[PDB]
Amino acid sequence: TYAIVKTGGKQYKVAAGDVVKVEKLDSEPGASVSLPVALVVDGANVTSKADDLAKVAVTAEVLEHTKGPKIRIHKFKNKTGYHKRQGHRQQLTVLKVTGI
Amino acid sequence: ARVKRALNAQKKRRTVLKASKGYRGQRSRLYRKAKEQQLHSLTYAYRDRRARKGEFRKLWISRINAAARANDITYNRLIQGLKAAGVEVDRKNLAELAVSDPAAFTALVDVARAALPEDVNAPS
Amino acid sequence: VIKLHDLKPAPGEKKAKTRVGRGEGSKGKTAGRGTKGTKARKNVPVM
Amino acid sequence: EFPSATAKARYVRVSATKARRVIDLVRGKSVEEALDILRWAPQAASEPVAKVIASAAANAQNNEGLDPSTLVVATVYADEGPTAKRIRPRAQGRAFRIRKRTSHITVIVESRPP
Amino acid sequence: AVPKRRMSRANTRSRRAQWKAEAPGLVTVSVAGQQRKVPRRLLKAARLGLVDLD
RNA sequence: GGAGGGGAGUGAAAGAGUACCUGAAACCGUGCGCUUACAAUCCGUCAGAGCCCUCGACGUGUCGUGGGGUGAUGGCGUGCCU
Repeated sequence: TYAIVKTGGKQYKVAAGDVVKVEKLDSEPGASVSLPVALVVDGANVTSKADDLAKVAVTAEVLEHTKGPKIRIHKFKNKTGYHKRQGHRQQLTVLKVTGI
Repeated sequence: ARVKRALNAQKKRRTVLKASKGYRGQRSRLYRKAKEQQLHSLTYAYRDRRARKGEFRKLWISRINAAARANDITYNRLIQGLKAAGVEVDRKNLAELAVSDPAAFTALVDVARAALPEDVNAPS
Repeated sequence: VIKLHDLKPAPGEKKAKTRVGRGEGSKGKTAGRGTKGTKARKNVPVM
Repeated sequence: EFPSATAKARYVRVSATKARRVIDLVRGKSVEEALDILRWAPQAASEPVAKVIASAAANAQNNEGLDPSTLVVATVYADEGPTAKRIRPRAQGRAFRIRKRTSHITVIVESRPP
Repeated sequence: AVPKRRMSRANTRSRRAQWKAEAPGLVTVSVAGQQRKVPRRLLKAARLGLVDLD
């Protein structure tokens, strides 16, 4: 069995035990969070009705807070002399799914 | 006090040359050509980061269309039926279901067919 | 006990000097003179 | 690893590329066949290379006490030495530059089982 | 005519690789007892002792 | 033949040998790993099969909140300065 969980404006296909990187959540490492579900596929029958989805939720534990890859931005335009250096490291949380 | 320009220039030269490893020809050896190629490469990376979402969405749409046509339904009618049925699964997980779990995609196709109106061309 | 290293100027009493012609970041390739012309080279008399 | 001995000829008054042309003929060959090849090679750069190879073989046989019958030319290459600048006067008063290049030749022979 | 552009490393090396020397073929010979290698072009000369062999 | 070098020594160090403190870049080699002879390439960037290396866990090879090198192939892409 597995389910599609919505978090941070995106959806991820997860089952029990999967580790998935997720947009930053205000939770301390080692805590537990409950997230909505966009679809449940248990064996063969597929749960897709809105109220059935509302009746279910996915519980996962926060592993650690991490950072994404370093992204270098150097905007540039020729015959202009315009440069603009900039960096960015997106913050992330690592979630281990406990059950559905 | 007289100041020599060695260290200050060597710093940025080292960074630029290290960032240009793997390039072909003068673009990996000489600082000026490597700097030009760095400008071009970072501009290309910035543009491709924006375009990658559209590229992946196009690929997912292609896979979903292929899988739906394998179930005797067009992509647009399937999307309209899914929207009517209220299922909110996006195209990424739809393509994942199509590739990995054909039975789930068939069930979703069935519910989309159920949700569609009787006459799609009616002015309703 | 105020020592020689505890002496600092008043807030905002020192200002950093602006050095022109030091790259496009602050004032580069023109030093605030625009394109060519009489003013781009020497000066224009007041009278 | 195999036992080995090396010899070096520095500031050999031949250009590096011309020495490499000869050297590329004796890579991986045994000492005796390389010596014969250089002896019958129709190039003037073969004499210094043959001298280096013979010196390396003698160093291996004498100082390390290795059997010359098992010697093999394992590593050999020619680098660039200091070059001196000359002037060749030309037509209409112009002067051109002439480079008198040298080279260093390095040879490493080693004992390999038959 | 003068070259309009500087030749890249790849083209220069690829054309430079064709300037090479071929290894002459050697056959053995028996002179004064000891065996040694001599090109087949000089076989008869070596047998008559007309070639200085170090 | 010399030049030069290999042992042996002096030296704390010869990666201090009167071409000698430190020894960068351009430029020229040697060895290894990947790739390249049906292919129209501002030479990169985004996806990316395969091969090699490496860090953990469990067995005997197979994954992972992994990291690296090279990259067949597809999309995009008209060098810098005045």
